[PDB]
Amino acid sequence: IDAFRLINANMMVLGHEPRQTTSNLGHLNKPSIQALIHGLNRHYYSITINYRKNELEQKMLLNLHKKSWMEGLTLQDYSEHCKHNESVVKEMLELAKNYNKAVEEEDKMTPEQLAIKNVGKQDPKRHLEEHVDVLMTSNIVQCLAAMLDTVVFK
Amino acid sequence: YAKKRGWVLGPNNYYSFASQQQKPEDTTIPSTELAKQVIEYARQLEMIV
Repeated sequence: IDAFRLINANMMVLGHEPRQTTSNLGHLNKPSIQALIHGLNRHYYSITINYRKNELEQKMLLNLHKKSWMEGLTLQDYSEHCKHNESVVKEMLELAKNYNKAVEEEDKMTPEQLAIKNVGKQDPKRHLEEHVDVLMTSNIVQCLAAMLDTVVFK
Repeated sequence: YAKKRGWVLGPNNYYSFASQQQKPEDTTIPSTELAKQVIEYARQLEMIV
């Protein structure tokens, strides 16, 4: 979205947009080249647009558009979930075997240059605990929902 | 031991009752404290950086 406003021909050999003592002009857009190839800047000028952001509307749009009450303590229970815990450990075993391979290698082939000639979008720490964090968060939210539901209901 | 303890002589037979309790169990009793323990797991994963 952008708003524009036409200029006259009286200052046509002079500098149009007669702007003065302020410093909020360099923001909100620089003149883009898909827009300045046409009538910018010797035909109109660009203007600044912000939003009248208000309360009594902002939270009632936020909380009412994205909301789910009983979803926070559902289970998606176990037959879909123990299978997921079954799967991730298996390649993480081979990821640990690939983690062994670089550690027992440990050669002075200028190891910062040995690592850049062995780039593979792979193990060292990136393909590491990222999976372990997902294995951590999935089982904690699964078990905390399991223990609270035994507590609350009778 | 008739007056200190029990041991009443019946028809030439003493009597001592059962001192065994009932053992009340639920075994889902730690449901609060196990829900406590998992909280300080993630509390010690996050929040202390």
